[PDB]
Amino acid sequence: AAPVAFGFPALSTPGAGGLAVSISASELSAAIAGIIAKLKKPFGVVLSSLIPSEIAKDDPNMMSKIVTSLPADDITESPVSSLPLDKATVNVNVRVVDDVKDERQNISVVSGVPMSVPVVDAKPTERPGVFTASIPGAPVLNISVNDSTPAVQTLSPGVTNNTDKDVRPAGFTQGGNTRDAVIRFPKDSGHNAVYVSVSDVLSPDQVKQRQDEENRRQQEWDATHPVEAAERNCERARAELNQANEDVARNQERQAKAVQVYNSRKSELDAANKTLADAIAEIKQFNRFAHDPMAGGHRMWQMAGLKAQRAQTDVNNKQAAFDAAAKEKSDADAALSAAQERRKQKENKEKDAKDKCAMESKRNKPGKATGKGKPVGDKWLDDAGKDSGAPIPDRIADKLRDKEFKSFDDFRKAVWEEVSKDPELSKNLNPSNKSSVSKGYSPFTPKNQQVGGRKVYELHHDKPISQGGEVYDMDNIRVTTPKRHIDIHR
Amino acid sequence: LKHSISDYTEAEFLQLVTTICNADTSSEEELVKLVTHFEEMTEHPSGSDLIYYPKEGDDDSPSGIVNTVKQWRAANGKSGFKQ
Repeated sequence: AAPVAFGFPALSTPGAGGLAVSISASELSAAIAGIIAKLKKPFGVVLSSLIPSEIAKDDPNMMSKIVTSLPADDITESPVSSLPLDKATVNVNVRVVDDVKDERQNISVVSGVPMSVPVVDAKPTERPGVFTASIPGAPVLNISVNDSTPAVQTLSPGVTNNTDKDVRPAGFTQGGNTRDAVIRFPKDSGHNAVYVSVSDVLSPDQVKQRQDEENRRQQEWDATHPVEAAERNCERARAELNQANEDVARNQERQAKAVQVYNSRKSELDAANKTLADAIAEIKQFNRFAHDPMAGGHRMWQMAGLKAQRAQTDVNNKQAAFDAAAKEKSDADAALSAAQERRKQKENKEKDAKDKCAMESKRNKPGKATGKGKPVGDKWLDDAGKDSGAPIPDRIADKLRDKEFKSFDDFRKAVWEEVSKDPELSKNLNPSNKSSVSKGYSPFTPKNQQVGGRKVYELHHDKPISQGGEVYDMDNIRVTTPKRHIDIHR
Repeated sequence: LKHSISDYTEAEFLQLVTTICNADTSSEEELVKLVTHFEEMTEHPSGSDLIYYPKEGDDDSPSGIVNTVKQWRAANGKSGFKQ
Protein backbone atom coordinates (compact mmCIF):
# COMPACT_ATOMS: atom_id res chain seq x y z
CA ALA A 1 0.00 0.00 0.00
CA ALA A 2 2.71 2.52 -1.02
CA PRO A 3 1.38 5.84 0.27
CA VAL A 4 0.47 8.74 -2.08
CA ALA A 5 2.00 12.12 -1.31
CA PHE A 6 -0.23 14.80 0.13
CA GLY A 7 -1.44 17.29 -2.47
CA PHE A 8 -0.70 15.14 -5.59
CA PRO A 9 -3.94 14.14 -7.46
CA ALA A 10 -4.12 10.55 -8.54
CA LEU A 11 -6.70 8.17 -9.97
CA SER A 12 -8.34 5.65 -7.67
CA THR A 13 -10.45 3.08 -9.46
CA PRO A 14 -13.21 2.26 -6.98
CA GLY A 15 -14.01 -1.23 -5.64
CA ALA A 16 -17.34 -2.53 -4.37
CA GLY A 17 -15.80 -1.75 -0.96
CA GLY A 18 -15.44 1.91 -2.04
CA LEU A 19 -12.33 3.86 -3.00
CA ALA A 20 -8.95 2.77 -1.72
CA VAL A 21 -6.59 5.47 -0.50
CA SER A 22 -3.35 5.13 1.46
CA ILE A 23 -1.99 8.22 3.21
CA SER A 24 1.37 8.82 4.92
CA ALA A 25 2.30 10.50 8.22
CA SER A 26 5.13 12.55 6.61
CA GLU A 27 4.21 16.27 6.19
CA LEU A 28 3.38 17.85 2.84
CA SER A 29 6.21 18.84 0.49
CA ALA A 30 7.76 22.28 0.04
CA ALA A 31 5.69 22.56 -3.14
CA ILE A 32 2.12 22.50 -1.82
CA ALA A 33 3.06 24.39 1.36
CA GLY A 34 4.51 26.89 -1.03
CA ILE A 35 1.21 27.07 -2.90
CA ILE A 36 -0.89 27.37 0.26
CA ALA A 37 1.46 30.06 1.68
CA LYS A 38 1.59 31.91 -1.67
CA LEU A 39 -2.15 31.48 -2.01
CA LYS A 40 -2.77 32.68 1.56
CA LYS A 41 -1.65 36.25 0.88
CA PRO A 42 -12.41 33.19 -5.56
CA PHE A 43 -8.93 32.36 -6.99
CA GLY A 44 -6.65 29.29 -7.19
CA VAL A 45 -3.72 27.29 -8.54
CA VAL A 46 -3.80 24.28 -10.81
CA LEU A 47 -2.32 21.01 -9.57
CA SER A 48 -3.38 18.88 -12.51
CA SER A 49 -5.24 18.70 -15.85
CA LEU A 50 -7.27 15.73 -16.89
CA ILE A 51 -7.49 14.07 -20.23
CA PRO A 52 -10.35 11.59 -20.46
CA SER A 53 -9.01 10.22 -23.78
CA GLU A 54 -6.14 8.76 -21.81
CA ILE A 55 -7.78 7.89 -18.51
CA ALA A 56 -9.95 5.47 -20.39
CA LYS A 57 -7.06 3.60 -22.06
CA ASP A 58 -6.65 2.03 -18.58
CA ASP A 59 -10.13 2.68 -17.09
CA PRO A 60 -12.38 2.09 -20.11
CA ASN A 61 -15.53 2.20 -17.99
CA MET A 62 -14.74 5.71 -16.68
CA MET A 63 -15.47 4.55 -13.09
CA SER A 64 -12.24 6.09 -11.73
CA LYS A 65 -12.36 9.14 -9.51
CA ILE A 66 -9.62 11.58 -8.59
CA VAL A 67 -8.48 11.75 -5.05
CA THR A 68 -6.22 14.32 -3.55
CA SER A 69 -5.42 14.66 0.10
CA LEU A 70 -3.98 17.12 2.66
CA PRO A 71 -3.43 16.97 6.44
CA ALA A 72 -6.33 18.97 7.90
CA ASP A 73 -4.38 21.38 10.12
CA ASP A 74 -2.71 23.02 7.09
CA ILE A 75 -6.18 23.82 5.77
CA THR A 76 -8.04 24.78 8.92
CA GLU A 77 -7.45 27.80 11.19
CA SER A 78 -8.97 26.06 14.23
CA PRO A 79 -7.22 22.75 14.93
CA VAL A 80 -9.59 19.85 14.35
CA SER A 81 -8.80 18.51 17.84
CA SER A 82 -10.12 21.61 19.59
CA LEU A 83 -13.47 21.35 17.92
CA PRO A 84 -16.83 20.29 19.34
CA LEU A 85 -18.10 16.80 18.45
CA ASP A 86 -21.51 18.37 17.48
CA LYS A 87 -20.02 20.29 14.47
CA ALA A 88 -20.49 18.64 11.10
CA THR A 89 -18.70 21.41 9.15
CA VAL A 90 -15.28 22.96 9.93
CA ASN A 91 -14.17 26.14 8.22
CA VAL A 92 -11.22 25.93 5.82
CA ASN A 93 -8.80 28.46 4.28
CA VAL A 94 -8.35 26.56 0.99
CA ARG A 95 -9.89 23.54 -0.74
CA VAL A 96 -9.04 21.09 -3.46
CA VAL A 97 -11.62 21.36 -6.14
CA ASP A 98 -12.14 20.46 -9.77
CA ASP A 99 -12.19 23.46 -12.10
CA VAL A 100 -12.67 23.77 -15.84
CA LYS A 101 -10.31 26.10 -17.57
CA ASP A 102 -8.83 26.17 -21.05
CA GLU A 103 -10.98 23.28 -22.32
CA ARG A 104 -9.79 20.58 -19.89
CA GLN A 105 -11.24 19.60 -16.56
CA ASN A 106 -8.60 20.16 -13.89
CA ILE A 107 -8.00 19.63 -10.18
CA SER A 108 -6.90 22.67 -8.25
CA VAL A 109 -6.30 24.44 -4.96
CA VAL A 110 -8.87 27.14 -4.38
CA SER A 111 -9.04 30.07 -1.90
CA GLY A 112 -9.80 33.75 -1.33
CA VAL A 113 -13.25 33.46 0.22
CA PRO A 114 -15.02 31.92 3.27
CA MET A 115 -15.25 28.13 2.84
CA SER A 116 -16.27 25.21 5.02
CA VAL A 117 -16.61 21.50 4.56
CA PRO A 118 -18.17 18.27 5.84
CA VAL A 119 -16.32 16.65 8.78
CA VAL A 120 -16.74 12.91 9.13
CA ASP A 121 -15.46 10.34 11.59
CA ALA A 122 -13.66 7.23 10.40
CA LYS A 123 -15.00 3.92 11.71
CA PRO A 124 -12.27 1.19 11.99
CA THR A 125 -12.38 -2.25 10.41
CA GLU A 126 -11.14 -5.84 10.74
CA ARG A 127 -7.88 -4.79 9.09
CA PRO A 128 -5.24 -3.19 11.36
CA GLY A 129 -4.87 0.58 10.76
CA VAL A 130 -7.61 0.91 8.12
CA PHE A 131 -10.79 2.94 8.52
CA THR A 132 -13.95 3.85 6.58
CA ALA A 133 -14.91 7.46 6.06
CA SER A 134 -18.08 7.90 4.07
CA ILE A 135 -18.47 11.37 2.68
CA PRO A 136 -21.96 12.21 1.52
CA GLY A 137 -22.10 11.85 -2.28
CA ALA A 138 -18.84 9.97 -2.81
CA PRO A 139 -18.26 6.25 -2.47
CA VAL A 140 -17.07 4.61 0.78
CA LEU A 141 -13.59 6.01 1.19
CA ASN A 142 -11.55 3.35 3.04
CA ILE A 143 -8.25 4.82 4.25
CA SER A 144 -4.99 3.25 5.38
CA VAL A 145 -2.13 5.02 7.24
CA ASN A 146 1.49 4.03 6.41
CA ASP A 147 4.76 5.65 7.58
CA SER A 148 6.92 2.56 6.83
CA THR A 149 7.29 2.76 3.08
CA PRO A 150 8.73 5.97 1.58
CA ALA A 151 6.16 8.23 -0.04
CA VAL A 152 5.34 8.13 -3.71
CA GLN A 153 3.65 10.41 -6.26
CA THR A 154 1.59 8.29 -8.68
CA LEU A 155 1.80 8.98 -12.44
CA SER A 156 -1.03 8.22 -14.84
CA PRO A 157 -1.13 9.10 -18.52
CA GLY A 158 -4.43 10.94 -18.02
CA VAL A 159 -3.50 13.15 -15.10
CA THR A 160 -0.85 15.79 -15.93
CA ASN A 161 1.18 18.04 -13.59
CA ASN A 162 0.88 21.65 -14.90
CA THR A 163 4.11 23.46 -13.93
CA ASP A 164 2.64 26.92 -14.34
CA LYS A 165 1.62 27.60 -10.73
CA ASP A 166 0.35 31.11 -11.27
CA VAL A 167 -2.62 32.18 -9.18
CA ARG A 168 -5.49 32.74 -11.55
CA PRO A 169 -9.07 33.62 -10.91
CA ALA A 170 -11.14 30.47 -10.44
CA GLY A 171 -14.26 28.93 -11.83
CA PHE A 172 -17.75 30.12 -11.03
CA THR A 173 -18.74 26.46 -11.39
CA GLN A 174 -15.80 25.32 -9.27
CA GLY A 175 -16.50 22.13 -7.37
CA GLY A 176 -19.48 21.05 -9.44
CA ASN A 177 -18.20 17.45 -9.45
CA THR A 178 -16.27 17.31 -6.21
CA ARG A 179 -16.95 16.04 -2.74
CA ASP A 180 -14.52 16.81 0.05
CA ALA A 181 -14.34 16.52 3.79
CA VAL A 182 -11.95 16.79 6.71
CA ILE A 183 -11.91 13.29 8.15
CA ARG A 184 -11.04 12.64 11.79
CA PHE A 185 -9.96 9.39 13.33
CA PRO A 186 -11.10 8.03 16.72
CA LYS A 187 -9.13 9.30 19.71
CA ASP A 188 -7.20 6.07 20.55
CA SER A 189 -5.53 5.82 17.12
CA GLY A 190 -3.02 8.73 17.21
CA HIS A 191 -3.59 9.48 13.50
CA ASN A 192 -3.82 13.11 12.38
CA ALA A 193 -7.03 14.36 10.77
CA VAL A 194 -6.81 14.27 7.00
CA TYR A 195 -8.55 16.31 4.30
CA VAL A 196 -9.78 14.55 1.22
CA SER A 197 -11.49 15.77 -1.92
CA VAL A 198 -12.86 13.27 -4.39
CA SER A 199 -13.79 14.58 -7.89
CA ASP A 200 -15.49 12.91 -10.85
CA VAL A 201 -13.63 12.68 -14.11
CA LEU A 202 -15.76 14.57 -16.57
CA SER A 203 -16.03 13.28 -20.15
CA PRO A 204 -15.34 15.82 -22.88
CA ASP A 205 -19.02 16.32 -23.59
CA GLN A 206 -19.49 17.16 -19.88
CA VAL A 207 -16.54 19.48 -19.99
CA LYS A 208 -17.89 21.45 -22.88
CA GLN A 209 -21.00 21.77 -20.74
CA ARG A 210 -19.14 23.11 -17.75
CA GLN A 211 -17.11 25.29 -20.05
CA ASP A 212 -20.34 26.67 -21.53
CA GLU A 213 -21.92 27.30 -18.13
CA GLU A 214 -18.65 28.85 -17.03
CA ASN A 215 -18.74 31.33 -19.93
CA ARG A 216 -22.38 32.30 -19.30
CA ARG A 217 -21.78 33.08 -15.64
CA GLN A 218 -18.82 35.16 -16.68
CA GLN A 219 -21.14 37.22 -18.94
CA GLU A 220 -23.53 37.96 -16.03
CA TRP A 221 -20.72 38.95 -13.70
CA ASP A 222 -19.31 41.15 -16.50
CA ALA A 223 -22.60 43.14 -16.87
CA THR A 224 -23.17 43.42 -13.10
CA HIS A 225 -19.57 44.55 -12.44
CA PRO A 226 -18.72 47.09 -15.13
CA VAL A 227 -16.44 48.84 -12.64
CA GLU A 228 -13.79 46.17 -13.17
CA ALA A 229 -15.00 44.06 -16.09
CA ALA A 230 -13.32 46.75 -18.10
CA GLU A 231 -10.31 46.74 -15.77
CA ARG A 232 -9.93 43.03 -16.72
CA ASN A 233 -9.89 43.60 -20.53
CA CYS A 234 -7.17 46.24 -20.06
CA GLU A 235 -5.08 43.41 -18.72
CA ARG A 236 -5.93 41.07 -21.64
CA ALA A 237 -5.46 43.84 -24.22
CA ARG A 238 -2.13 44.85 -22.67
CA ALA A 239 -0.95 41.26 -22.46
CA GLU A 240 -1.94 40.59 -26.08
CA LEU A 241 0.01 43.72 -27.07
CA ASN A 242 3.13 42.93 -25.07
CA GLN A 243 3.08 39.47 -26.66
CA ALA A 244 2.53 40.75 -30.19
CA ASN A 245 5.47 43.18 -29.73
CA GLU A 246 7.76 40.27 -28.91
CA ASP A 247 6.45 38.65 -32.09
CA VAL A 248 7.84 41.56 -34.08
CA ALA A 249 11.13 41.20 -32.26
CA ARG A 250 11.45 37.46 -32.93
CA ASN A 251 10.51 38.05 -36.56
CA GLN A 252 13.15 40.75 -36.94
CA GLU A 253 15.71 38.32 -35.61
CA ARG A 254 14.70 35.74 -38.23
CA GLN A 255 14.59 38.28 -41.03
CA ALA A 256 17.78 40.06 -40.10
CA LYS A 257 19.28 36.62 -39.87
CA ALA A 258 17.94 35.74 -43.31
CA VAL A 259 19.56 38.79 -44.83
CA GLN A 260 23.11 37.64 -43.85
CA VAL A 261 22.49 34.03 -44.99
CA TYR A 262 21.29 35.51 -48.29
CA ASN A 263 24.35 37.67 -48.65
CA SER A 264 26.72 34.94 -47.61
CA ARG A 265 25.22 32.25 -49.95
CA LYS A 266 25.11 34.84 -52.74
CA SER A 267 28.85 35.42 -52.59
CA GLU A 268 29.58 31.75 -52.11
CA LEU A 269 27.81 31.32 -55.47
CA ASP A 270 29.56 34.23 -57.23
CA ALA A 271 32.92 32.87 -56.27
CA ALA A 272 31.89 29.40 -57.41
CA ASN A 273 30.71 30.91 -60.70
CA LYS A 274 34.07 32.55 -61.36
CA THR A 275 35.74 29.25 -60.65
CA LEU A 276 33.58 27.70 -63.37
CA ALA A 277 34.44 30.45 -65.88
CA ASP A 278 38.10 29.94 -65.09
CA ALA A 279 37.92 26.15 -65.55
CA ILE A 280 35.75 26.53 -68.68
CA ALA A 281 38.32 28.84 -70.28
CA GLU A 282 41.04 26.35 -69.38
CA ILE A 283 39.22 23.74 -71.43
CA LYS A 284 38.94 26.13 -74.42
CA GLN A 285 42.67 26.63 -74.11
CA PHE A 286 43.56 22.97 -74.63
CA ASN A 287 40.66 22.36 -76.96
CA ARG A 288 43.30 21.88 -79.65
CA PHE A 289 44.54 18.65 -78.11
CA ALA A 290 41.00 17.21 -78.16
CA HIS A 291 41.46 14.76 -81.08
CA ASP A 292 45.22 14.11 -80.66
CA PRO A 293 45.19 11.33 -78.10
CA MET A 294 49.00 11.14 -77.87
CA ALA A 295 49.89 14.67 -76.99
CA GLY A 296 50.86 16.31 -73.74
CA GLY A 297 47.67 18.36 -74.01
CA HIS A 298 45.18 15.54 -74.26
CA ARG A 299 45.88 14.92 -70.58
CA MET A 300 45.83 18.61 -69.74
CA TRP A 301 42.50 18.75 -71.61
CA GLN A 302 40.85 15.79 -69.85
CA MET A 303 42.10 17.38 -66.61
CA ALA A 304 40.19 20.54 -67.45
CA GLY A 305 37.14 18.39 -68.21
CA LEU A 306 37.21 17.21 -64.61
CA LYS A 307 38.07 20.58 -63.19
CA ALA A 308 34.87 21.87 -64.85
CA GLN A 309 32.34 19.12 -63.90
CA ARG A 310 33.55 19.50 -60.35
CA ALA A 311 33.40 23.32 -60.53
CA GLN A 312 30.03 22.86 -62.20
CA THR A 313 28.50 20.55 -59.58
CA ASP A 314 29.71 23.06 -57.03
CA VAL A 315 27.76 25.83 -58.77
CA ASN A 316 24.59 23.73 -58.86
CA ASN A 317 24.86 23.19 -55.08
CA LYS A 318 25.59 26.82 -54.33
CA GLN A 319 22.58 27.68 -56.51
CA ALA A 320 20.06 25.45 -54.66
CA ALA A 321 21.37 26.88 -51.44
CA PHE A 322 21.17 30.43 -52.75
CA ASP A 323 17.66 29.92 -54.06
CA ALA A 324 16.69 28.40 -50.72
CA ALA A 325 18.14 31.38 -48.90
CA ALA A 326 16.27 33.67 -51.25
CA LYS A 327 13.04 31.89 -50.40
CA GLU A 328 13.64 32.18 -46.67
CA LYS A 329 14.41 35.84 -47.02
CA SER A 330 11.17 36.51 -48.94
CA ASP A 331 9.03 34.56 -46.46
CA ALA A 332 10.74 36.35 -43.57
CA ASP A 333 10.04 39.71 -45.09
CA ALA A 334 6.40 38.79 -45.17
CA ALA A 335 6.40 37.40 -41.67
CA LEU A 336 7.23 40.95 -40.34
CA SER A 337 4.73 42.69 -42.56
CA ALA A 338 2.11 40.20 -41.28
CA ALA A 339 3.47 40.10 -37.74
CA GLN A 340 3.90 43.83 -37.60
CA GLU A 341 0.42 44.40 -38.97
CA ARG A 342 -0.75 42.35 -35.98
CA ARG A 343 1.01 44.70 -33.60
CA LYS A 344 -0.80 47.70 -35.13
CA GLN A 345 -4.18 46.12 -34.45
CA LYS A 346 -3.06 45.05 -30.93
CA GLU A 347 -1.76 48.55 -30.26
CA ASN A 348 -5.18 49.97 -31.20
CA LYS A 349 -7.01 47.50 -29.02
CA GLU A 350 -4.92 48.52 -25.96
CA LYS A 351 -5.70 52.18 -26.52
CA ASP A 352 -9.50 51.67 -26.74
CA ALA A 353 -9.31 49.50 -23.62
CA LYS A 354 -7.26 52.01 -21.53
CA ASP A 355 -9.64 54.84 -22.48
CA LYS A 356 -12.66 52.82 -21.35
CA CYS A 357 -10.77 51.68 -18.18
CA ALA A 358 -10.56 55.32 -17.03
CA MET A 359 -14.13 56.33 -17.91
CA GLU A 360 -15.48 53.22 -16.17
CA SER A 361 -13.07 54.14 -13.35
CA LYS A 362 -14.93 57.45 -12.75
CA ARG A 363 -17.92 55.60 -11.38
CA ASN A 364 -15.58 54.57 -8.56
CA LYS A 365 -14.40 58.13 -7.75
CA PRO A 366 -16.33 60.82 -5.78
CA GLY A 367 -18.87 63.37 -7.15
CA LYS A 368 -22.04 65.41 -6.52
CA ALA A 369 -25.58 64.33 -7.52
CA THR A 370 -27.38 66.39 -10.14
CA GLY A 371 -30.57 66.59 -12.22
CA LYS A 372 -34.28 66.97 -11.50
CA GLY A 373 -35.73 63.60 -12.48
CA LYS A 374 -39.43 63.31 -13.31
CA PRO A 375 -42.83 62.78 -11.68
CA VAL A 376 -43.92 59.20 -11.17
CA GLY A 377 -46.96 57.26 -9.92
CA ASP A 378 -47.90 54.30 -7.77
CA LYS A 379 -46.69 51.99 -10.56
CA TRP A 380 -43.12 53.32 -10.32
CA LEU A 381 -41.33 49.98 -10.12
CA ASP A 382 -43.87 48.55 -12.59
CA ASP A 383 -42.60 51.10 -15.15
CA ALA A 384 -39.03 49.81 -14.71
CA GLY A 385 -40.21 46.83 -16.84
CA LYS A 386 -41.87 48.79 -19.68
CA ASP A 387 -40.61 51.19 -22.43
CA SER A 388 -37.12 52.62 -21.73
CA GLY A 389 -37.58 51.91 -18.03
CA ALA A 390 -38.76 54.18 -15.26
CA PRO A 391 -36.70 57.30 -14.50
CA ILE A 392 -35.43 58.55 -11.18
CA PRO A 393 -38.38 60.22 -9.42
CA ASP A 394 -38.40 64.00 -8.98
CA ARG A 395 -39.08 63.68 -5.26
CA ILE A 396 -35.98 61.48 -4.93
CA ALA A 397 -33.80 63.81 -7.03
CA ASP A 398 -34.66 66.74 -4.73
CA LYS A 399 -33.62 64.92 -1.54
CA LEU A 400 -30.27 63.79 -3.04
CA ARG A 401 -29.02 66.70 -5.17
CA ASP A 402 -25.69 68.41 -4.30
CA LYS A 403 -24.85 65.65 -1.78
CA GLU A 404 -21.35 64.10 -2.08
CA PHE A 405 -20.96 60.34 -2.64
CA LYS A 406 -17.71 58.37 -2.38
CA SER A 407 -18.76 56.11 -5.29
CA PHE A 408 -21.73 55.47 -7.59
CA ASP A 409 -22.23 52.21 -5.74
CA ASP A 410 -23.00 54.37 -2.68
CA PHE A 411 -25.36 56.56 -4.79
CA ARG A 412 -27.53 53.53 -5.62
CA LYS A 413 -27.65 52.38 -1.96
CA ALA A 414 -28.79 55.87 -1.15
CA VAL A 415 -31.44 56.09 -3.89
CA TRP A 416 -33.11 52.98 -2.53
CA GLU A 417 -32.91 54.40 1.03
CA GLU A 418 -35.00 57.39 -0.15
CA VAL A 419 -37.39 54.95 -1.81
CA SER A 420 -37.80 52.89 1.37
CA LYS A 421 -38.83 56.03 3.25
CA ASP A 422 -41.29 57.18 0.58
CA PRO A 423 -44.70 55.43 1.06
CA GLU A 424 -45.95 56.01 -2.49
CA LEU A 425 -42.83 54.88 -4.38
CA SER A 426 -42.37 52.11 -1.84
CA LYS A 427 -46.06 51.16 -2.04
CA ASN A 428 -45.02 48.21 -4.31
CA LEU A 429 -42.39 46.79 -1.92
CA ASN A 430 -43.18 44.11 0.63
CA PRO A 431 -42.00 43.71 4.24
CA SER A 432 -39.29 41.22 3.15
CA ASN A 433 -38.29 43.56 0.28
CA LYS A 434 -38.24 46.64 2.51
CA SER A 435 -35.72 44.78 4.70
CA SER A 436 -33.31 44.88 1.75
CA VAL A 437 -33.80 48.51 0.56
CA SER A 438 -33.15 50.00 4.04
CA LYS A 439 -30.18 47.53 4.46
CA GLY A 440 -28.87 49.29 1.29
CA TYR A 441 -29.31 46.43 -1.18
CA SER A 442 -31.26 46.70 -4.40
CA PRO A 443 -34.84 45.41 -4.10
CA PHE A 444 -35.87 42.19 -5.85
CA THR A 445 -38.05 42.10 -8.94
CA PRO A 446 -40.92 39.80 -9.79
CA LYS A 447 -39.85 36.41 -11.17
CA ASN A 448 -41.01 37.26 -14.71
CA GLN A 449 -38.52 40.24 -14.73
CA GLN A 450 -35.49 38.22 -13.49
CA VAL A 451 -32.74 36.68 -15.64
CA GLY A 452 -30.49 34.01 -14.16
CA GLY A 453 -28.51 35.66 -11.37
CA ARG A 454 -29.78 39.18 -12.04
CA LYS A 455 -32.83 39.12 -9.79
CA VAL A 456 -32.89 42.80 -8.64
CA TYR A 457 -33.75 46.28 -9.94
CA GLU A 458 -30.85 47.91 -11.69
CA LEU A 459 -29.63 51.43 -12.12
CA HIS A 460 -28.24 52.00 -15.64
CA HIS A 461 -27.39 55.13 -17.69
CA ASP A 462 -28.80 56.41 -20.98
CA LYS A 463 -25.71 58.20 -22.25
CA PRO A 464 -23.26 55.48 -21.02
CA ILE A 465 -20.28 56.03 -18.78
CA SER A 466 -17.95 54.53 -21.42
CA GLN A 467 -19.08 57.18 -23.91
CA GLY A 468 -18.11 59.83 -21.31
CA GLY A 469 -21.70 60.13 -19.99
CA GLU A 470 -22.15 61.73 -16.57
CA VAL A 471 -21.84 59.21 -13.74
CA TYR A 472 -24.04 60.97 -11.17
CA ASP A 473 -26.50 62.84 -13.45
CA MET A 474 -29.99 61.73 -12.39
CA ASP A 475 -31.61 62.97 -15.60
CA ASN A 476 -29.21 60.48 -17.18
CA ILE A 477 -30.00 57.47 -14.93
CA ARG A 478 -32.78 54.87 -15.49
CA VAL A 479 -34.21 52.20 -13.18
CA THR A 480 -34.80 48.98 -15.13
CA THR A 481 -35.58 45.37 -14.32
CA PRO A 482 -32.92 42.91 -15.48
CA LYS A 483 -35.16 41.53 -18.24
CA ARG A 484 -36.22 45.01 -19.36
CA HIS A 485 -32.72 46.29 -19.82
CA ILE A 486 -31.67 43.09 -21.63
CA ASP A 487 -34.58 43.55 -24.02
CA ILE A 488 -33.84 47.29 -24.45
CA HIS A 489 -30.37 46.45 -25.92
CA ARG A 490 -30.94 44.08 -28.94
CA LEU B 1 -23.73 21.91 1.26
CA LYS B 2 -27.42 20.96 0.61
CA HIS B 3 -28.65 19.62 -2.74
CA SER B 4 -32.25 18.62 -1.91
CA ILE B 5 -34.97 20.10 0.33
CA SER B 6 -34.98 16.66 2.02
CA ASP B 7 -31.52 17.60 3.45
CA TYR B 8 -33.40 20.26 5.52
CA THR B 9 -35.54 19.68 8.59
CA GLU B 10 -38.56 21.95 8.79
CA ALA B 11 -36.88 24.02 11.58
CA GLU B 12 -33.62 24.18 9.53
CA PHE B 13 -35.40 25.39 6.39
CA LEU B 14 -37.31 28.02 8.40
CA GLN B 15 -33.98 29.55 9.42
CA LEU B 16 -32.90 30.13 5.80
CA VAL B 17 -36.26 31.79 4.99
CA THR B 18 -35.94 33.98 8.11
CA THR B 19 -32.37 34.87 7.09
CA ILE B 20 -33.62 35.92 3.58
CA CYS B 21 -36.72 37.89 4.71
CA ASN B 22 -34.80 39.95 7.27
CA ALA B 23 -31.89 40.34 4.77
CA ASP B 24 -29.50 38.95 7.41
CA THR B 25 -26.44 38.88 5.12
CA SER B 26 -22.94 40.28 4.79
CA SER B 27 -23.60 41.25 1.13
CA GLU B 28 -26.36 41.56 -1.48
CA GLU B 29 -24.39 38.90 -3.43
CA GLU B 30 -24.74 36.34 -0.59
CA LEU B 31 -28.43 37.29 -0.17
CA VAL B 32 -29.09 36.66 -3.88
CA LYS B 33 -27.09 33.44 -3.52
CA LEU B 34 -29.47 32.38 -0.70
CA VAL B 35 -32.65 33.30 -2.64
CA THR B 36 -31.38 31.45 -5.75
CA HIS B 37 -30.73 28.50 -3.42
CA PHE B 38 -34.18 28.75 -1.70
CA GLU B 39 -35.82 28.72 -5.12
CA GLU B 40 -34.13 25.43 -6.08
CA MET B 41 -35.12 23.69 -2.83
CA THR B 42 -38.78 24.61 -3.23
CA GLU B 43 -38.97 23.86 -6.99
CA HIS B 44 -41.96 26.26 -6.67
CA PRO B 45 -43.41 28.17 -9.68
CA SER B 46 -43.83 31.54 -7.97
CA GLY B 47 -40.05 31.23 -7.44
CA SER B 48 -38.68 34.24 -5.54
CA ASP B 49 -42.12 35.77 -5.45
CA LEU B 50 -43.08 33.62 -2.47
CA ILE B 51 -40.95 36.01 -0.47
CA TYR B 52 -41.16 39.40 -2.14
CA TYR B 53 -44.41 39.30 -4.17
CA PRO B 54 -46.86 36.91 -2.43
CA LYS B 55 -50.29 36.11 -3.78
CA GLU B 56 -53.35 37.75 -2.27
CA GLY B 57 -54.11 36.42 1.23
CA ASP B 58 -50.99 34.26 1.50
CA ASP B 59 -48.85 34.54 4.60
CA ASP B 60 -45.49 36.10 3.70
CA SER B 61 -43.93 36.05 7.20
CA PRO B 62 -41.05 33.51 7.35
CA SER B 63 -43.28 30.67 8.75
CA GLY B 64 -46.26 31.10 6.36
CA ILE B 65 -43.84 30.73 3.44
CA VAL B 66 -42.43 27.54 4.93
CA ASN B 67 -46.12 26.62 5.21
CA THR B 68 -46.89 27.43 1.55
CA VAL B 69 -43.93 25.41 0.23
CA LYS B 70 -44.75 22.49 2.52
CA GLN B 71 -48.33 21.93 1.44
CA TRP B 72 -47.65 22.73 -2.23
CA ARG B 73 -44.84 20.20 -2.57
CA ALA B 74 -46.85 17.53 -0.74
CA ALA B 75 -49.93 18.25 -2.90
CA ASN B 76 -48.00 17.83 -6.25
CA GLY B 77 -46.06 14.58 -5.58
CA LYS B 78 -42.70 15.85 -4.20
CA SER B 79 -40.31 14.77 -1.42
CA GLY B 80 -40.78 16.40 2.01
CA PHE B 81 -38.51 17.57 4.83
CA LYS B 82 -35.97 15.58 6.83
CA GLN B 83 -37.62 13.27 9.42
